[PDB]
Amino acid sequence: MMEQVCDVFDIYAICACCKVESKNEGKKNEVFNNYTFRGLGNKGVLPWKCNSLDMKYFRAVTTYVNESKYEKLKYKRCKYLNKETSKKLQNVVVMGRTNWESIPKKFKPLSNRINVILSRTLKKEDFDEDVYIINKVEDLIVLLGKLNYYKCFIIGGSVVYQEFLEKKLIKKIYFTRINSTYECDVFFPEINENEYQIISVSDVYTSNNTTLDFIIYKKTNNDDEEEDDFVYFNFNKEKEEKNKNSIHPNDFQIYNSLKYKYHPEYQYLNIIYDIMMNGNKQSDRTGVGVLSKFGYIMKFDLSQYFPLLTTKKLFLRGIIEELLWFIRGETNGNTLLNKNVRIWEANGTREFLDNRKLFHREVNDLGPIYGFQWRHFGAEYTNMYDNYENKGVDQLKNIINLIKNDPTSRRILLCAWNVKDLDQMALPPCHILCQFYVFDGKLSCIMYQRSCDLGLGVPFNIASYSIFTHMIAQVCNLQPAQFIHVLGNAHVYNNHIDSLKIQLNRIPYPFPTLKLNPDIKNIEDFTISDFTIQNYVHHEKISMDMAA
Amino acid sequence: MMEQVCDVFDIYAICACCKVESKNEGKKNEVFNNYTFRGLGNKGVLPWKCNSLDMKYFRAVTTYVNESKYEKLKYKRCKYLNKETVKKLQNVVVMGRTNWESIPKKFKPLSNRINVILSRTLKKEDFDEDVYIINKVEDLIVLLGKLNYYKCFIIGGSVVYQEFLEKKLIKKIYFTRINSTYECDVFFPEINENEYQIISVSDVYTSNNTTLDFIIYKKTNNDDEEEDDFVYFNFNKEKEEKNKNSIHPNDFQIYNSLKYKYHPEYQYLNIIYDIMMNGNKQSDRTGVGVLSKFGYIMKFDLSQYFPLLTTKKLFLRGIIEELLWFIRGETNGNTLLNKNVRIWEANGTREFLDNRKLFHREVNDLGPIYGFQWRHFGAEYTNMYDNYENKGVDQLKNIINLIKNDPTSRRILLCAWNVKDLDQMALPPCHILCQFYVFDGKLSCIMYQRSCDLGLGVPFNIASYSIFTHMIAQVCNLQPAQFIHVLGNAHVYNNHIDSLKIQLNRIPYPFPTLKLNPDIKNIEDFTISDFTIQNYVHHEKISMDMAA
Ligand SMILES: NC(=O)C1=CN([C@@H]2O[C@H](COP(=O)(O)OP(=O)(O)OC[C@H]3O[C@@H](n4cnc5c(N)ncnc54)[C@H](OP(=O)(O)O)[C@@H]3O)[C@@H](O)[C@H]2O)C=CC1
Ligand SMILES: NC(=O)C1=CN([C@@H]2O[C@H](COP(=O)(O)OP(=O)(O)OC[C@H]3O[C@@H](n4cnc5c(N)ncnc54)[C@H](OP(=O)(O)O)[C@@H]3O)[C@@H](O)[C@H]2O)C=CC1
Ligand SMILES: COc1cc(Cc2cnc(N)nc2N)cc(OC)c1OC
Ligand SMILES: COc1cc(Cc2cnc(N)nc2N)cc(OC)c1OC
Ligand SMILES: O=c1ccn([C@H]2C[C@H](O)[C@@H](COP(=O)(O)O)O2)c(=O)[nH]1
Ligand SMILES: O=c1ccn([C@H]2C[C@H](O)[C@@H](COP(=O)(O)O)O2)c(=O)[nH]1
Repeated sequence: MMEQVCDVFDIYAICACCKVESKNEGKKNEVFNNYTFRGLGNKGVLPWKCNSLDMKYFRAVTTYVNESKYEKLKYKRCKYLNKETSKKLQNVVVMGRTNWESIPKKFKPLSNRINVILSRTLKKEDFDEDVYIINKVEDLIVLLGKLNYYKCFIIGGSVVYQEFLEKKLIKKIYFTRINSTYECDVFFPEINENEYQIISVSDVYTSNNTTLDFIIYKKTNNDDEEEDDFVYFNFNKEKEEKNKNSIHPNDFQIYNSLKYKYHPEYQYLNIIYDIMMNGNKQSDRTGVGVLSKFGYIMKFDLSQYFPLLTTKKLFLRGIIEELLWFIRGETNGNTLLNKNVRIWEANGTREFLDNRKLFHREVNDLGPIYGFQWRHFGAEYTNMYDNYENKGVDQLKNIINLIKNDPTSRRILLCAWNVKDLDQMALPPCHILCQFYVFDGKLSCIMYQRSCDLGLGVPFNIASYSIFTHMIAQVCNLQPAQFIHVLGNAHVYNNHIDSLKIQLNRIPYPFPTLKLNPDIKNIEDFTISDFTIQNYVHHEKISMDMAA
Repeated sequence: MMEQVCDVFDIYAICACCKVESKNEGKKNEVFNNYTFRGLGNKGVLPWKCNSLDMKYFRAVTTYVNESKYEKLKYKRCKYLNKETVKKLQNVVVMGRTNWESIPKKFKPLSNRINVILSRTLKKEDFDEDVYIINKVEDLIVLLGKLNYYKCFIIGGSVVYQEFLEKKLIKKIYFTRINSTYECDVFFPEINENEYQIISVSDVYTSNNTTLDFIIYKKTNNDDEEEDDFVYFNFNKEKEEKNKNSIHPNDFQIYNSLKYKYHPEYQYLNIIYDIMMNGNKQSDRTGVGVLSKFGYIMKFDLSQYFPLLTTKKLFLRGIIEELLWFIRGETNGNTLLNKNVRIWEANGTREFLDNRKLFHREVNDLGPIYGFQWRHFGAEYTNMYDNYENKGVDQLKNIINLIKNDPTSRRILLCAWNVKDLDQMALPPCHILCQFYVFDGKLSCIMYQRSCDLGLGVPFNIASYSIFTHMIAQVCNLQPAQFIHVLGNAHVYNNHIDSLKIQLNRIPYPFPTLKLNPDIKNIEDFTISDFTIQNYVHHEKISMDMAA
């Protein structure tokens, strides 16, 4: 409706923001929000000196025009200033003198753009380079009114942002989240949850030893016969989504208001959306009640990020201890309970072993599960205390030796589904197999999962099998490529829906990175201390069962 | 500069065509083309009588209008026709008199459509109904230049379709391929490969005991600041696909010209494309050589069709014989060789077994492969001839019991990959496992394939596990729903590229159906003659190695 100057003159802002090096007062119990990324500068330069990929983005966003689109904009513009009217078409960039003087010399003036400097102290006079000056903010709307520009971009710094934001002159913010912590003296202003709303989250990337992503904030309110062919080919599609009334999508205003959902966490989130909306109502094993669907695939680029969900808090100590426990060959539930890892406690009780008909199994003797099948597949299992040295097939050695000696084998599979020993296990494995693939000094891993609890379980599963990939890759002197997660029976407990709905409306943060201690070169030689998650920025912990 | 009458007045053709009961004298092996589908009428009615879904398509297309797109169409019609001006908007349908009389009284005149009838024999006075009688094709274009209408549909019959193409007054043909054979007396005119081309192929469907799909012929030749965010987001891609120049897109002229590739065969065809364009070049030692990628999922709706590739010829006797062999628990190659099925011949050789270090293994004794594992997993393998009675886990009987008695179990897997036995097998299994899923008395099957020969092996693999799905579904008194194919290591052999390029440019035919003998109530009691593929319409056989 009507039109503010921001809409009319197509004036956007572009920035790139750090986390700040505060003296945290014995509180690794840290809360994170949109204001977490503000850091703009330090001693008159960027706090990270150079981020090569952001520098690529910033250029491509400021140096892009479509001539085609210009016609419409020249109308709506000229008709409003009430004055109705070869080089090339170009974008404007607006910068504070301080920012101008903090840009290196080689970049000045910014190629194929219309460089403008807001300054009161200096004037066209003082600048030995091809520019325009101005000494107030109203003076820019004027320079815009006259010139041949496709879009105008506010490229900082803080002072210039704060005032342009105050008088709501900016239509969108193209905002780079640099997901590391540096020293900062200057800061981006507290963006107003009311006035501006994220509408788009890019992919996550690694550049110069840090992950980063690109989001878009939007200002608040208040062939054609080939398109018909689409409608005809969609003629048999059911009228509305099956559990529409049942889940009520109008609740996910934010999830649905996003245009571009290119953050990899959306791979998980969209499966949760898909199941809630089109999932089959099933009720048994307990009468507990699930929405279920069959056969999904998620791919994470471990070279660019560690995919630890950011739409809730996750803890990995337990997940890692469990991984190290499989690797040692162990089936002894006590080892994990002494480290207060209680993943397997429920499946070791006398009651649970008795329902599972294992009347002759010691409590917490989980039987021939992951660890035993990894290092001794085929061996007759006895009890958790037996050393099975040299008995059965050590698949874990075998697949590590296949990667090193025969990277191009298509038989690098690690299988926990021993059909002979299923009934002897406390619980047959949810995680059926990993298969590996080596290209050009790079390791990908497929994990097939028969049964996927999506609100409690798969989030941990992603992390486990991502960590395991790294461990394998390092041990075989390879770079990790993709973790590919194949979901079989994929289900949401009805108990989880209220919490997953809260979750779906949270905008993921840039993912963290995993640092393995590089000295560890045998799969058996990892210690809990060898693992570090770095720069994990996350929303509040969610109880998935909202019970009390 | 000419503007076409068919573009200006938006004149379209819609039809439904079956195969003709033509005298196929010594043609049991017969050649198939787009004219295989040409049957329109028999004795003044449709050769198939009712097809519910053809009817639902026809109604949707011939009624559907869009008001926004009228303002432009009126402007264009007025311009061409000299004019300028400016209740509920409709399409015109144009039938011949025989067609009109062929249509049941309960459908006439056609709802929410302007009905035009061509006739000399009959004048306006011989009708009671709300229709326009015209007596020549020129009187239509007169009437179209007077009326408000969205689009004009020629709905037959044969004489009407004929003259409208004689005069190139048809912009596109919406053609329903009814994949069944019927007595016909009236035929659609042979479409001229030069004047018209297929730009779109829909999903395949089952209705009234036939498969059918929808194809579109086209006449041949002679906030958008939110479309800007899309370009910003794709700022970091390559200038090419890895081996783009290596293969050349301009070779897939037909494949790339199609707009909507909604036929399920494209799931297979599109993976071939993705591997050819983005595949990694690898060597299986000694320089055998492949393009590989990792982790793809295809899904086929067995309730709607049987997915036997139609873009080359496939025989299924061998494949069914192999599967019966598996089910009996056999490991004996000779049983197949005596049935003239050579699938396992190469793998059963003295040279081949000796190369797998199986020096104590009789010729054509393939050892503990699928058959042995499905019925005896865990038993120590002796030889081909040992009846391994009540030994190992019979996981086939176990999964058939889970399905009929615990249908919501997430533990209904059938595993071939017995790690103990791998080195004793002629070949580790390519097909790792099947998982099943029951909902609302319908059965779906995932199978995970570690190594996938896209040109030669996969087409047969899709058939094998699609038939197995039907077999299990029947024996457990369920409907077949989905066969879901999870590709691990997906590779095209360099030998296969020339042939696949040919296959990629062939347009699929509607898939055939599969009928099982309904009497068989145990998985053990199936025989070759209990299996019949109805209506396999396919392109010429292709040899993938064009070698000599
Ligand atoms: N990562 C990022 O996105 C960005 C990083 N930066 C960081 O920003 C820092 C500098 O920013 P900051 O110190 O806030 O300064 P600014 O770049 O915002 O410039 C401030 C100066 O601009 C002039 N000015 C501001 N408002 C007006 C006005 N309304 N009319 C006229 N002149 C005006 C004045 O200069 P004068 O007194 O001469 O008139 C003022 O002192 C650098 O260290 C750099 O690292 C900079 C841009 C973006
Ligand atoms: N499967 C499908 O998509 C379709 C099926 N059909 C089937 O096709 C059959 C009918 O086909 P067909 O026999 O070719 O009949 P048509 O529907 O083509 O009717 C032909 C008759 O229409 C009139 N007519 C046609 N063109 C003209 C013209 N230019 N000027 C004046 N009158 C004209 C004449 O009727 P008159 O004798 O009164 O002068 C002519 O004999 C039926 O069996 C029907 O079931 C029909 C439509 C489509
Ligand atoms: C092109 O070089 C620079 C650009 C910027 C501004 C800037 C940089 N990145 C992003 N995303 N937005 C911005 N507004 C700031 C700079 O340092 C102060 C630069 O020099 C290193
Ligand atoms: C809606 O009823 C009928 C429609 C048609 C024409 C027709 C039907 N289907 C398609 N795909 N194209 C057509 N032109 C033909 C008919 O029978 C001769 C009908 O009566 C059942
Ligand atoms: O890592 C794990 C372990 C367990 N589960 C869940 C999936 C199912 O909800 C349940 C397995 O029970 P069955 O599928 O065997 O019935 O545990 C997971 O999602 N991830
Ligand atoms: O039903 C079958 C049998 C074999 N293969 C192919 C896949 C590989 O090209 C090859 C097996 O090679 P390895 O995976 O054993 O390395 O056989 C199939 O695609 N389908």
